[PDB]
Amino acid sequence: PTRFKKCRHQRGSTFCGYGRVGKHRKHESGRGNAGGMHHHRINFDKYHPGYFGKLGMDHYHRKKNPMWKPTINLNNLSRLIAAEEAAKAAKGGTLPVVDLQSSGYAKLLGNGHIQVPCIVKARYVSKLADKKIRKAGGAVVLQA
Amino acid sequence: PKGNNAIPHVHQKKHWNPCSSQKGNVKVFLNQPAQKHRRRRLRLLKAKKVFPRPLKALRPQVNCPTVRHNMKRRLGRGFSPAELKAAGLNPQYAATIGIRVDSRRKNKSEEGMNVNVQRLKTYMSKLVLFPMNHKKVQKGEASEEEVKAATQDRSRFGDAAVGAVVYPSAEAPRAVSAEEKSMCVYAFLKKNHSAVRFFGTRSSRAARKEAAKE
RNA sequence: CAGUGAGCGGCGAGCGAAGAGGGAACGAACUCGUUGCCGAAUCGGGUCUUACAAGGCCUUGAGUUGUGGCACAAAUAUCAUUGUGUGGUUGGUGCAGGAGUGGCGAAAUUCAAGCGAAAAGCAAACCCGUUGCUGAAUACAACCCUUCAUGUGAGUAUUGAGCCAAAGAAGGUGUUAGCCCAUUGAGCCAUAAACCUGAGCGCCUCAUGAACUGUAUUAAGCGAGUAGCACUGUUUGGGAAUGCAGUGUCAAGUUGGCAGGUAUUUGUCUGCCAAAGUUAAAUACAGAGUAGGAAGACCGAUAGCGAACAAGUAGCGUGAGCGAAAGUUUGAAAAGCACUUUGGAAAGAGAGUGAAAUAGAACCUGAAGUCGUGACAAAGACAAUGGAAGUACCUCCAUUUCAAC
RNA sequence: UGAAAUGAGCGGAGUAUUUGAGCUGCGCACGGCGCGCCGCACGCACUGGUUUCUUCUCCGUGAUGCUCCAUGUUGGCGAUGGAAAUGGGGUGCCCCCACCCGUCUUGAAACACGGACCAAGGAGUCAAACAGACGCGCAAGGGAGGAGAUAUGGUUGCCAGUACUUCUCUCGUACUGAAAGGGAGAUGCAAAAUGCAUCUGUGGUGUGCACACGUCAAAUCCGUUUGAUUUGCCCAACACC
RNA sequence: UCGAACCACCUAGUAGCUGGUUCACAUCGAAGUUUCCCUCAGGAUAGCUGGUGCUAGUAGAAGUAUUGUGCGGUAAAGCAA
RNA sequence: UGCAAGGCCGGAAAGAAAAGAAUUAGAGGCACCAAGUGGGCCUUCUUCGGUAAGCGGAGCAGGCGAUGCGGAAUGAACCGC
RNA sequence: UAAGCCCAAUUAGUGAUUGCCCAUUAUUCCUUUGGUAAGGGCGGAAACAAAUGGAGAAAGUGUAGCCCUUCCGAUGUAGAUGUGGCCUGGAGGUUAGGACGAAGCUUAUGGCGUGAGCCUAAGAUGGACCGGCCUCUAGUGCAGAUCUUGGUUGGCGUAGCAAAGAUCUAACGGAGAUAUACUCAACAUGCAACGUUGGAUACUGGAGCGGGGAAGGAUUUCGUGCCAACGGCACUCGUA
RNA sequence: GAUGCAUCCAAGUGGUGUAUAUCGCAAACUGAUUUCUGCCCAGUGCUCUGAAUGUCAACGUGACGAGAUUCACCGACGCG
RNA sequence: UUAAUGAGAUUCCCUCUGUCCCGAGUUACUAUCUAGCGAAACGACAGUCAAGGGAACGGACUUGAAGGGCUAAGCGGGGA
RNA sequence: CGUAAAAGCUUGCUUGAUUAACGAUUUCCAGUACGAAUCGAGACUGCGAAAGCAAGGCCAGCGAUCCUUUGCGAAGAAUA
RNA sequence: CACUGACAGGGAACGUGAGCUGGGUUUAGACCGUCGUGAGACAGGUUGGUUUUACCCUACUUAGCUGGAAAUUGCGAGAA
RNA sequence: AACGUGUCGCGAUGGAUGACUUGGCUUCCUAUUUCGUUGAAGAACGCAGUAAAGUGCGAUAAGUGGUAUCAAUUGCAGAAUCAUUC
Ligand SMILES: NC[C@@H]1O[C@H](O[C@H]2[C@@H](O)[C@H](O[C@@H]3[C@@H](O)[C@H](N)C[C@H](N)[C@H]3O[C@H]3O[C@H](CO)[C@@H](O)[C@H](O)[C@H]3N)O[C@@H]2CO)[C@H](N)[C@@H](O)[C@@H]1O
Ligand SMILES: [K+]
Ligand SMILES: [K+]
Ligand SMILES: [K+]
Ligand SMILES: [K+]
Ligand SMILES: [K+]
Ligand SMILES: [K+]
Ligand SMILES: [K+]
Ligand SMILES: [K+]
Ligand SMILES: [K+]
Ligand SMILES: [K+]
Ligand SMILES: [K+]
Ligand SMILES: [K+]
Ligand SMILES: [K+]
Ligand SMILES: [K+]
Ligand SMILES: [K+]
Ligand SMILES: [K+]
Ligand SMILES: [K+]
Ligand SMILES: [Mg+2]
Ligand SMILES: [Mg+2]
Ligand SMILES: [Mg+2]
Ligand SMILES: [Mg+2]
Ligand SMILES: [Mg+2]
Ligand SMILES: [Mg+2]
Ligand SMILES: [Mg+2]
Ligand SMILES: [Mg+2]
Ligand SMILES: [Mg+2]
Ligand SMILES: [Mg+2]
Ligand SMILES: [Mg+2]
Ligand SMILES: [Mg+2]
Ligand SMILES: [Mg+2]
Ligand SMILES: [Mg+2]
Ligand SMILES: [Mg+2]
Ligand SMILES: [Mg+2]
Ligand SMILES: [Mg+2]
Ligand SMILES: [Mg+2]
Ligand SMILES: [Mg+2]
Ligand SMILES: [Mg+2]
Ligand SMILES: [Mg+2]
Ligand SMILES: [Mg+2]
Ligand SMILES: [Mg+2]
Ligand SMILES: [Mg+2]
Ligand SMILES: [Mg+2]
Ligand SMILES: [Mg+2]
Ligand SMILES: [Mg+2]
Ligand SMILES: [Mg+2]
Ligand SMILES: [Mg+2]
Ligand SMILES: [Mg+2]
Ligand SMILES: [Mg+2]
Ligand SMILES: [Mg+2]
Ligand SMILES: [Mg+2]
Ligand SMILES: [Mg+2]
Ligand SMILES: [Mg+2]
Ligand SMILES: [Mg+2]
Ligand SMILES: [Mg+2]
Ligand SMILES: [Mg+2]
Ligand SMILES: [Mg+2]
Ligand SMILES: [Mg+2]
Ligand SMILES: [Mg+2]
Ligand SMILES: [Mg+2]
Ligand SMILES: [Mg+2]
Ligand SMILES: [Mg+2]
Ligand SMILES: [Mg+2]
Ligand SMILES: [Mg+2]
Ligand SMILES: [Mg+2]
Ligand SMILES: [Mg+2]
Ligand SMILES: [Mg+2]
Ligand SMILES: [Mg+2]
Ligand SMILES: [Mg+2]
Ligand SMILES: [Mg+2]
Ligand SMILES: [Mg+2]
Ligand SMILES: [Mg+2]
Ligand SMILES: [Mg+2]
Ligand SMILES: [Mg+2]
Ligand SMILES: [Mg+2]
Ligand SMILES: [Mg+2]
Ligand SMILES: [Mg+2]
Ligand SMILES: [Mg+2]
Ligand SMILES: [Mg+2]
Ligand SMILES: [Mg+2]
Ligand SMILES: [Mg+2]
Ligand SMILES: [Mg+2]
Ligand SMILES: [Mg+2]
Ligand SMILES: [Mg+2]
Ligand SMILES: [Mg+2]
Ligand SMILES: [Mg+2]
Ligand SMILES: [Mg+2]
Ligand SMILES: [Mg+2]
Ligand SMILES: [Mg+2]
Ligand SMILES: [Mg+2]
Ligand SMILES: [Mg+2]
Ligand SMILES: [Mg+2]
Ligand SMILES: [Mg+2]
Ligand SMILES: [Mg+2]
Ligand SMILES: [Mg+2]
Ligand SMILES: [Mg+2]
Ligand SMILES: [Mg+2]
Ligand SMILES: [Mg+2]
Ligand SMILES: [Mg+2]
Ligand SMILES: [Mg+2]
Ligand code: NA
Ligand code: NA
Ligand code: NA
Ligand code: NA
Ligand code: NA
Ligand code: NA
Ligand code: NA
Ligand code: NA
Ligand code: NA
Ligand code: NA
Ligand code: NA
Ligand code: NA
Ligand code: NA
Repeated sequence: PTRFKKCRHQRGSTFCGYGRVGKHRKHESGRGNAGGMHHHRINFDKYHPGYFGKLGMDHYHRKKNPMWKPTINLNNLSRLIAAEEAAKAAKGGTLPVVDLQSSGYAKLLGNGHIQVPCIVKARYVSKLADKKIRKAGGAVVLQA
Repeated sequence: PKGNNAIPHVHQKKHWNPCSSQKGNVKVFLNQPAQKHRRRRLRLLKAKKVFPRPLKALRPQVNCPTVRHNMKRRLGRGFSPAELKAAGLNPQYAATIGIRVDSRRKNKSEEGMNVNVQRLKTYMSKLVLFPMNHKKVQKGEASEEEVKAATQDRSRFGDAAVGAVVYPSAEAPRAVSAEEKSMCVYAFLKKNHSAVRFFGTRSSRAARKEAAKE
């Protein structure tokens, strides 16, 4: 709202907080990001290192759908299991089946301690995740 | 001063703003509620005009492409002639009874065709075909009682007769088998990935070794 | 998707898309050339049929340097023969209903109280109240006191009593109106054609589908100075070149061609089949029009369009062009000041109208600044103004007090 | 003007009380002489003694009042008047103060610039990207958007609103490498080129709110509460690994 | 109107430069210096300042002394070193 | 058994005596978001160039700028405050 | 015989160690305001009608601040921030006013607030709308930009209205006169300026203030009427 | 000496000097007459009916290679 | 170099004169006064000086010296 | 400035003027780069009988992005 | 050069341009020399080249009217 | 004295302010909605009893015809009918 702005407070202050000496001129520094290497170099270097230059190979016509690969860790697997299935899930017995790609995940990573053992249908899995889930009593089944 | 801020890339350097000297280049949505009401009003009017035919013609079920969406299902453009022939419908006649026909879509798997054939079979069983002459009914055409009893689908996707798109059922809970207990999933997956990834270099190395033998 | 861990860029400033996904729309598809089989079966022009008929008859007029028919993946002959049908988009002919358009069409007080002062109030949630109580306006009118005068426009206000509401809708009417007017609803009436309705319903005519059985089939082709390629130029995020243009050069189709975002020669794979054409909706209307509607947390006559008004006008410029100011807003009604008197006239002084004339005429309200006038305050020359303290005089200001207070 | 008069001052009670000054006892300090002798202005302890002079001495009222306001005497003026007072307003005059505003500038009263009067108008706005502070919702999840659906397939209008829906999209829960591609718990036992076992758990150490054991000091209206501190756990944080 | 006419439009062209910039009180309160810049009438950047706070309110306090322990080559003095 | 280092378990602590033997209007640290300024000028002492200058240029610190008031008759910088 | 210069005193060889005058400084008292503020009270103690002790007491950033006690700071350009801080147009709510007078306008109309401002009074002003409070919102506050538009204004009855020589007279016409309280014969109290006709004087001097045309203008031509405005004085005249 | 020189012009079977034809047309300089107009081609220009000449582009010709690519040769005004 | 020519630049001489010594008198039209008519420029506020300081050249300030008020015609010292 | 059985001179042997896992730090300073420095750790060496001493000539002698260009990723081994 | 008693030096915004004059200096035209490839340059020479406004306030010069000792009032009383 | 100054009351000049709003601006929607050689858009000249502009119209000229409406228009004037249509 306009009534909350400094302009209302500055009615009658003449210079409106811009000073008598410097004044509020049009473009005292140049427009946009001008002078990135001249007269603004310190600002660019200390706050945005890496801004200038080239790095790495080019990938023409990037398509993100082929590269789709969201990940979920072992300690987050309870988010994809219903509460009733998690309660009845015990090591060495009937276990819930988690379908990662229908849940929006492609790879099982395996950080932390798995809370509820389960069977996980995943496209990819890290070696540590596969080891830990089998030790905990679960299993990983590859899917596509 | 400037301080620690993000480097701006606002992309507003063209004559987009209407002013005294520029016609501008802008699009507003102030008519959005009115166009929504008009579109619904047109749909209701269209339903009345084509009564009792369903507002939306029957469409097949297809699998979304790409590895990101291959698990999803949605409606496609039209039924392929192969699906229509399997369902017992001539494609040119099918287009006259509210069935969309797409002669471009291939049928690369039995499961993809079978679901659409079942859709056509369900629609054909529910279809009530009005006679061209209610005095001399021909085979397949409906009786007078069914004609008066006819109602209009009007659903958004035109799927009242056949149902929504069918997704595979979730797997029921089960125990872990002995093979899943002892088998190294990562090693199997990594070996298969390495077979494709290093296919060219492995084949060249084998060929160079064979040339070394000879 | 995406201001993008794409890309383009003195890789600086900056620039910058595409596929997928959720959706809108969608009865969405068709025509030619070519190929094969037919070969004037075609088109104009006369003439007749209720008819410039998608019809018959005729016609060298056009046309064989090829009009037209049948089949080509939504496909699996055509071509008779008989029966069953269909076409309102074949042309005549004539019969309905509807929509649309226009016209017409609703309720209830001008109820009671009359005037400067009760056509006003009080009884402190609610109720008692359908009741009780009543008056600080014996008013005011300009220094005070007499005497004689003069003054209250129209009730959409107030109070009391009611009434209509499927209508409370917001405009008008002399003050603020559901009941004064108009309006606000069902509904009624009348229609060139076109539009919509068992592709509305008949007749003539003209076309035409499927099922009958007999009937001759597999063979061929599918767009060339075009696509590519070289140079140049331009364009693009498109980068050993995204699209295009000029010239040069110019294919393939018996290892066919194009696309698959790092150039080359290869070998696979995937999608598609360029160089002919038509096509409704979803979209635009960023200084347009025609016929109507809805409006607005917008502006309120130096604002809002330049223009609320005889405004693209008056006026200006040789011309291209430039381009204002200005609300007639007196009053409820012209009742727009008769008549007398002075004046050449304009007008003045009287008198009238009106609630108001200081509402008197492009007239509501009538500010600031400036000026005239009467009364008063004073004041040497310190330019004036200003500050702080008193005092002199004034004061239609405020407040307090007036009896042992 | 006594609406809580804390008074050496007010109210009661009694001729006493102990301050100092003089005069002096013992011891010790102190000073002069070279071992204990002399002196001692009068210092310290006995709160020594003498009271010769000089003093007054003791006791006493909580708020059952949370806050504000309200209580004399003598005259003058004021007895309802066009009155008397006090304050305000106006004009003039005295004595003393007092350079013209705005602006740029080290510096303006300036021989620096804009400055005859008045009216009306006249200048940090809207949009997008990001960030921080603060408010609100939800939370390992948050939220759309577009579009549908029907209350509304209704109504001049109110209704361009409100109500409802989304296997989607987006920002996050994971980060790294130019890329190909990989991808993070603890403890125990043990050292296997993916070691085994367990799953109620801050990876460790140092400093660190509250809380829990006690422990001292101050003050209590004796109920406690104001600090400090030992130990334990240490939250958030910070620093070494 | 001429060392580049006139008219309309792009055009509210851009200006580190000049001028302007509309109510009150209250709590605080500067800098003209550092570094980089075709930089020198301008900017970035530290410093100064305000606001928001966070943390266990004397914890890692000091434009000052004292003591201890280091550092120095100016004022003086010297040329008889 | 020495040395270097990181810890553990105990002990002792005028919490810092005495000798002139500190003082404090001493809540220490930690962030976050930003403004104006980046022309200065004057003075006591030090000080460079210049015959010198109300000249130019530095050091330490005060002051004006941004600030009136009381004084030096008058004066941005002097005295007092 | 300083009211000059140097030194030294504070009423003077007497008996003791503050002569006097001026600050926005110091001390102290009252009031305001803000704190890195410090504390206390907030479970209504009891009792109490009028005629004839009272009132309040809110668990609170900020208000007319819940009340009371206490301590400290208070200036300031550029600049920052805060304000139950002020003001304007419009919207959502709520509560009111107005024909017994709304808005607007006027003021030696006072009162309140440190202030922005608010409120009352009077109008011998006006004639139909409009106030307060909470929230929302914006084209929201002017003294000055050689600022924009409109109006006014001192200069000022001032500079001036001076090339082209020059007009005089009578009569008539015209409201434009010969226009008079008393006194008084007329002068000393109606001035000035006109159109026409007749006279007089002069000018243009045929390269003409002569008579006709083009360009340009377009009724200015002619007659009658008419003097408001216009012909920079005047008009009874006129291309008005 | 027209199959031209100068030159307009976005462009054409376009335009001007040119309805012309060296006693003409176009481009410079000097500035009546009189009397004269010296030396310098090194420089910078302009120009030449001078080379079996160095260098300069594209086009062409040949070659290595799977090919892109690359290499060799040829190559005019101009400059030397 | 140059006769003739020139609103071209220069020097001297004769003639001539108010150019001057050195000013005076006269005329028309103004100014001046009146009747009618009637502006602009400009305008912070204003308007007596001396010295002093001061942004180093004051109408405002310090200290002194002047200053009764209002007018007509001139005038060009100041109003940087 | 420092240095005397050297840091100077002579000479004998040498290539510590190489490499150096992004270790830390000084100077400039914003506590950023750049250039010069300091203290290391690892490899391979030189000299010396040995402790040791050297990754240049102590401290001045130098250079971003983009682009160009060069070096390194030897051979063979791995059923992945 | 001449006279004279003498022909002294200075200040007053290097007194004095709304007082004049405009010769010089300092625009645009043009010539010369030197300089420059050139456009052009030269405290070098040359020639030609618009000098605006007062009616305001003070100051000065003259010219008129007219109050006033509590320097307008007090009645506030002072005689050279 | 006079000019001049200040205040108050009343007038003049001057048209701000308020109230008013058949205008503008802006946002939506509806559709057998898109001119012209069958002479358009634009320009010119005319037309009323009275008529400059403007508006309407075109020598049939502030209009003819038809349908609906149902007693006017209006400054003045004129006008058969005072009305199922004529
Ligand atoms: N009286 C001194 C002046 O009064 C002026 O204001 C005065 C006027 O504006 C104002 O208006 C008055 C009014 O009061 C009085 N009661 C009625 C009078 N009609 C009004 O006067 C007004 O109307 C008349 C004509 O009717 C006009 O002539 C007059 O110019 C106009 N001001 O009365 C005010 C007097 O109090 C100015 N505010 C100011 O310059 C100054 O103080
Ligand atoms: K400055
Ligand atoms: K800063
Ligand atoms: K798929
Ligand atoms: K009404
Ligand atoms: K306080
Ligand atoms: K509060
Ligand atoms: K101002
Ligand atoms: K005037
Ligand atoms: K004539
Ligand atoms: K006139
Ligand atoms: K010659
Ligand atoms: K001649
Ligand atoms: K003075
Ligand atoms: K580049
Ligand atoms: K001069
Ligand atoms: K020239
Ligand atoms: K001349
Ligand atoms: Mg300020
Ligand atoms: Mg600011
Ligand atoms: Mg700035
Ligand atoms: Mg600056
Ligand atoms: Mg690279
Ligand atoms: Mg049918
Ligand atoms: Mg994103
Ligand atoms: Mg672009
Ligand atoms: Mg697409
Ligand atoms: Mg054909
Ligand atoms: Mg009645
Ligand atoms: Mg009176
Ligand atoms: Mg083809
Ligand atoms: Mg081609
Ligand atoms: Mg097309
Ligand atoms: Mg609406
Ligand atoms: Mg107006
Ligand atoms: Mg307008
Ligand atoms: Mg306008
Ligand atoms: Mg009136
Ligand atoms: Mg008097
Ligand atoms: Mg006074
Ligand atoms: Mg006593
Ligand atoms: Mg009292
Ligand atoms: Mg200066
Ligand atoms: Mg400054
Ligand atoms: Mg100033
Ligand atoms: Mg000066
Ligand atoms: Mg200045
Ligand atoms: Mg200036
Ligand atoms: Mg930031
Ligand atoms: Mg993250
Ligand atoms: Mg602008
Ligand atoms: Mg600059
Ligand atoms: Mg400024
Ligand atoms: Mg302060
Ligand atoms: Mg400046
Ligand atoms: Mg010395
Ligand atoms: Mg010495
Ligand atoms: Mg010596
Ligand atoms: Mg000690
Ligand atoms: Mg002083
Ligand atoms: Mg004495
Ligand atoms: Mg302050
Ligand atoms: Mg507004
Ligand atoms: Mg007044
Ligand atoms: Mg504004
Ligand atoms: Mg104003
Ligand atoms: Mg005159
Ligand atoms: Mg004259
Ligand atoms: Mg004359
Ligand atoms: Mg003249
Ligand atoms: Mg007479
Ligand atoms: Mg006369
Ligand atoms: Mg003559
Ligand atoms: Mg003539
Ligand atoms: Mg005439
Ligand atoms: Mg005249
Ligand atoms: Mg020549
Ligand atoms: Mg010659
Ligand atoms: Mg000449
Ligand atoms: Mg001036
Ligand atoms: Mg002076
Ligand atoms: Mg002055
Ligand atoms: Mg002067
Ligand atoms: Mg040695
Ligand atoms: Mg490092
Ligand atoms: Mg070196
Ligand atoms: Mg060196
Ligand atoms: Mg070195
Ligand atoms: Mg001098
Ligand atoms: Mg001079
Ligand atoms: Mg001059
Ligand atoms: Mg002068
Ligand atoms: Mg001259
Ligand atoms: Mg000259
Ligand atoms: Mg010169
Ligand atoms: Mg007197
Ligand atoms: Mg007297
Ligand atoms: Mg007309
Ligand atoms: Mg005709
Ligand atoms: Mg009729
Ligand atoms: Na800065
Ligand atoms: Na309704
Ligand atoms: Na006025
Ligand atoms: Na007056
Ligand atoms: Na001084
Ligand atoms: Na004070
Ligand atoms: Na205080
Ligand atoms: Na010649
Ligand atoms: Na030569
Ligand atoms: Na030559
Ligand atoms: Na001076
Ligand atoms: Na080493
Ligand atoms: Na380099």
